[PDB]
Amino acid sequence: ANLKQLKIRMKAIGSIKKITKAMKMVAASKMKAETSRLENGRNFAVGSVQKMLENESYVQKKKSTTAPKSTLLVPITSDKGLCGSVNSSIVREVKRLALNNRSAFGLLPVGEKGSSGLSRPFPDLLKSSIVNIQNVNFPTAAAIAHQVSTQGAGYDQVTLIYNHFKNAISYVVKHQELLPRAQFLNLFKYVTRHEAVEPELEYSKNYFFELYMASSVYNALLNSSASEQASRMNAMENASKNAGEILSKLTLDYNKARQAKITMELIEIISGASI
Amino acid sequence: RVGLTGLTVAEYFRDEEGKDVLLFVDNIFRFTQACSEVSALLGRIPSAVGYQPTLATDLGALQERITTTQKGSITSVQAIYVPADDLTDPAPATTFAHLDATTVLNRGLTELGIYPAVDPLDST
Amino acid sequence: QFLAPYSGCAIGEFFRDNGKHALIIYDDLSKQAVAYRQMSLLLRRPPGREAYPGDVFYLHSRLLERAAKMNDSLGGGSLTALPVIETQAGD
Amino acid sequence: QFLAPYSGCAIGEFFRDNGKHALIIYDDLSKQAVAYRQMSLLLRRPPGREAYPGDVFYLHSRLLERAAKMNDSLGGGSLTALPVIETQAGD
Repeated sequence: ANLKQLKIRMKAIGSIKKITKAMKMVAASKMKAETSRLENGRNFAVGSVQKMLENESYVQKKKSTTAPKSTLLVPITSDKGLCGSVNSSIVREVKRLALNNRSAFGLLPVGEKGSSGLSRPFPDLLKSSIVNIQNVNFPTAAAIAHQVSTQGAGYDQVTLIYNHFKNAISYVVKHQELLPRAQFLNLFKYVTRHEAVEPELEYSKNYFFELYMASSVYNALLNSSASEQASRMNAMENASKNAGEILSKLTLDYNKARQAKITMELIEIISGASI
Repeated sequence: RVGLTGLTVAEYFRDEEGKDVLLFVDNIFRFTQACSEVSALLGRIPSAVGYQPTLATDLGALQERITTTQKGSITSVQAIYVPADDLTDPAPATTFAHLDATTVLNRGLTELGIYPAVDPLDST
Repeated sequence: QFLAPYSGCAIGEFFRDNGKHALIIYDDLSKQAVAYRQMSLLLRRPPGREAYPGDVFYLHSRLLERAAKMNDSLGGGSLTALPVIETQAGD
Repeated sequence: QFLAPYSGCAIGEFFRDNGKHALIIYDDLSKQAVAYRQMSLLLRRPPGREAYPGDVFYLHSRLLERAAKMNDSLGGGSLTALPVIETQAGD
């Protein structure tokens, strides 16, 4: 069946499996660094502001306990494609929670795929996004926390959607809920159990707000970045697996076509030699 | 017919001596190939991929004369060469139909210092 | 090899025509096609696709077509067939 | 089927040699080769590759080569050919 065409398509699958197999190696190499970076940066000042605020008894007595009617969603996704199904899951969950009720979420995306995938379903809702992050570090994550602070004044709540890197092969989507600056300052000024006199409360309230916001942001990026390489490695493994299976199947058909070719040509030679 | 020559020498010990014989035969591909060459020269129309129409008969004779009898037995350890790496080729295909066991020799094991060439997994 | 299948089938029709039941089993029939292909090629016949004769279909059909279930008036006998085929690469 | 293409081509040469313009449309030529192959095979001629005769190339070439744009000295006529070919699987 036109052996020349089959042998070409078999060559293409071989290259795909090759490059697919190579990207898997890089996926594991980068996952190693992310895991090393995550383990070193994880649980950094996480829950600290939450713990002390809970330790503040007088604050809880006067804590304004209401349900935020309008919140801000900041999903975290990878910018490079062919990273796995983690991006599809994040854009899927936010799509469900957003498609249900519209005009109640700002939906500031993070990552090319996260923003691109949510551009068409939610036009006029997402206005800006962050992409092309050179590296993950606290100074950068703080700049991201500031941008969310500027856009969080309009909404009564802020939450981040990202993948949680619980295992090298298991990444579960996890979402944190963070209150805006306005609610935090009004809530923080009631702090009385923990003295703040070295810097005055008017300054400490704003400074500790950044720590409360950047810590969650910085932690989420690591979990998502680690899940990216983890999900990418698995994707290349499954992709390379499928590439090999198909390549082997075509090899059988190529041999079958080879036998038919010899049979066809051989009968022609015998037909001419008969007469 | 050189393959049958060794078989005849073995059949002597099988029947007369009544003792077990071990018949080593070079890769059967050249055996089946010679049968195809002689067939073409004699003027017989070749098979699908050039083999002789008497492949089953020519090969069945050798594969059947090698068995266990009441007087003795002739165990044949013959190599198998797959032309063009095509397992569906008539020569290896018809041969596998008769083979009871297969001894696959692996090159990797030799490098590690282990020098039984037989592969434990590939062998069946 | 070409005649053995038909010889056994005739033995089964005996029980079929006498109201009895018979189950004839045919080993791999690819051996028959090779055997019939041998005779065909040796007869200088024109080979078709895969070097098999054009009448290879009628070869197997005429055999399996004789295995059926006779009515009750003729005896009610039957003749079950279990033809076998060997696939090289499972295609 | 073997002469119909050349037959219609002759009708076109009339307009061609008379300074006129004619458009001839040959339907599937593979069917002509089958008829020309059949006509040649039945004559007990040695077949070529794919069972077609050796001069099958000369068949279509002789037919299509007639279509041309005559010079003004002969009237300036022209014959345009639009042969059709049917492919099995786009090969």
